[PDB]
Amino acid sequence: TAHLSVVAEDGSAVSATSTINLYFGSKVRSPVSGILFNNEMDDFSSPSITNGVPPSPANFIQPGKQPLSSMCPTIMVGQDGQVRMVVGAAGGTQITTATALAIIYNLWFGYDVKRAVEEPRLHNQLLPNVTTVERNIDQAVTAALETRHHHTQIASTFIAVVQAIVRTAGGWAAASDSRKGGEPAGY
Amino acid sequence: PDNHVYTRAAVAADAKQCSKIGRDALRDGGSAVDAAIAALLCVGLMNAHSMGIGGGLFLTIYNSTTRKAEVINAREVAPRLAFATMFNSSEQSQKGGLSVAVPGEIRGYELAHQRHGRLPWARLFQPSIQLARQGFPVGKGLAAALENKRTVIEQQPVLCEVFCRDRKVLREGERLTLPQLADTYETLAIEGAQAFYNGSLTAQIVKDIQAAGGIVTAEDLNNYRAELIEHPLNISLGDAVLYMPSAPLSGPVLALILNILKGYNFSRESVESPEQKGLTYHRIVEAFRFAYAKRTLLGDPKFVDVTEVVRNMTSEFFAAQLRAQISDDTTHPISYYKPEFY
Ligand SMILES: *[C@@H]1O[C@H](CO)[C@@H](O)[C@H](O)[C@H]1NC(C)=O
Ligand SMILES: *[C@@H]1O[C@H](CO)[C@@H](O)[C@H](O)[C@H]1NC(C)=O
Ligand SMILES: *[C@@H]1O[C@H](CO)[C@@H](O)[C@H](O)[C@H]1NC(C)=O
Ligand SMILES: *[C@@H]1O[C@H](CO)[C@@H](O)[C@H](O)[C@H]1NC(C)=O
Ligand SMILES: *[C@@H]1O[C@H](CO)[C@@H](O)[C@H](O)[C@H]1NC(C)=O
Ligand SMILES: *[B]([O])([O])[C][C][C]([N][C][C][N])C([O])=O
Ligand SMILES: [Cl-]
Ligand SMILES: [Cl-]
Repeated sequence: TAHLSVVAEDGSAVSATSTINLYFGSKVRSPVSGILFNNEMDDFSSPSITNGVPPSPANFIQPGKQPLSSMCPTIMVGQDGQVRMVVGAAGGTQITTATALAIIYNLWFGYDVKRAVEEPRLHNQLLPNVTTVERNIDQAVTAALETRHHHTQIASTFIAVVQAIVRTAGGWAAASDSRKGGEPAGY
Repeated sequence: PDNHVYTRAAVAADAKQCSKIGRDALRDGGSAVDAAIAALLCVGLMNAHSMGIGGGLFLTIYNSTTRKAEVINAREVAPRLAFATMFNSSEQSQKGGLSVAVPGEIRGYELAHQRHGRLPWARLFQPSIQLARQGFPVGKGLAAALENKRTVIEQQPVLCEVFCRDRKVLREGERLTLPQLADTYETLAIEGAQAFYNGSLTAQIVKDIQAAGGIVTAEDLNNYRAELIEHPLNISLGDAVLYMPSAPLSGPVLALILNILKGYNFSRESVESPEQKGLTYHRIVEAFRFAYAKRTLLGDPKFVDVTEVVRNMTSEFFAAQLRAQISDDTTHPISYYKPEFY
């Protein structure tokens, strides 16, 4: 999965998220076209096993049908119709939690767009029943959860990849996630 | 070398080179959509494990002139021949021909360009074609991807052909060259989106997918339509409005998380002390849980009626109901958040 944000000079914007699902997808690459294919079928629910989430009938496979996605490409706009944020995330199933944390860190905690993107992240999706935190999270946060009876566990790598652009009085502030190693461009 | 605060335009992608391509597309007078598509093509090359023309996508777009947002839907569909019981394991739903849904990416690009494009079609492909033939050094992200899937890559010759050096996965800094995709991209630039779905490339796709055990046919490709959604999902956040896609994506869930949390009125002070920071972060996780509880009711809104479910999920009171069930000093059993299935 990959996300990117964009702001044009005329003030228009695009938040885009794209995926082949899992790393390298289905692991089928055409020897002719070089096209590497999605394992998006994995994202439907089966009447069989758990990954986790019990069989959920509203997401069962049907012909012609779109699997439920974790992706949420977002654009925030002022009342005055001027664009204020273009954000989203990618990476496993932590897309929706990271996106929210990015919005929260900027909109409410007052963090600059780079801090918003670099700040440690946490994740809980109910099923399965665990709170996950990034390795360099504030440990007072860890303790506060562990004493309100959250059973935490540290992530081996990192939680999600976030690309954001925020509007400021000084212009457009942008950040790509160092976890995946991108950098933005502009003028 | 750069502040990353820009006077007029910005592009944030997960690879510097794709960010530049994006920006250079704006400089040459392209719209946001032009820059977007142009950059995604770069990203399907430079982060080939993440996304690409073998996938699908969603685009949220704001038009500063019309003062309006829209969503373009280009996520992959199940083949005509697919059925509810076609898998019996994870292994089966994640590898080989059968785990492949009908790719959408290209119809996506076409519709977005057909509506907001200012540059020619082929212009968007041009710099990515160059990058594919010449090759580029492997970046951090794709390096770890490679490392993570070393075994499955090295044991499969068709992947290793492009992804190994001496039958070992490429490392960061080493040159990746994508000769077959470059031709492909060039055919797309010349012949257009038709080439993929009902065109010079179609039969080869079918054969490739079926040869590995999938069930995708020409008819699937021929029929795939991207979809314009005129009225995206929105939520009010103080002074502002947030746009996002409804089901089948996670707009509804993100709407609920934020609608729950906006009631605590978080500020700078929410994190100024460990006492308050702990509570804040606890509330965040509880809201996640409450929102994920309701997720399990969601699907393709062409197949399952989720009209009222979504209106609820994004409802102001529904959000207020769940906030009142959050205890400041404890988490709860799964049952507590009433996860539903009908
Ligand atoms: C799974 O089992 C069902 C029912 O027997 C059948 O439709 C299908 O052939 C099986 N699929 C796989 C991938 O094993
Ligand atoms: C906004 O919509 C108009 C049609 O009303 C379209 O021509 C134009 O491409 C859109 N604006 C941008 C910047 O793409
Ligand atoms: C938010 O959601 C619905 C979609 O039609 C509607 O009530 C309202 O117009 C939307 N808001 C905006 C700003 O489009
Ligand atoms: C809408 O919310 C109410 C509670 O406020 C609840 O009774 C109902 O289950 C919800 N509707 C649907 C279709 O889930
Ligand atoms: C889930 O996690 C919490 C610990 O954070 C615990 O209270 C609860 O009993 C666990 N199990 C279930 C089934 O909810
Ligand atoms: B992306 O690599 O983060 C994958 C997102 C995709 N499926 C995630 C569940 N494995 C989606 O939901 O679109
Ligand atoms: Cl990304
Ligand atoms: Cl290739």
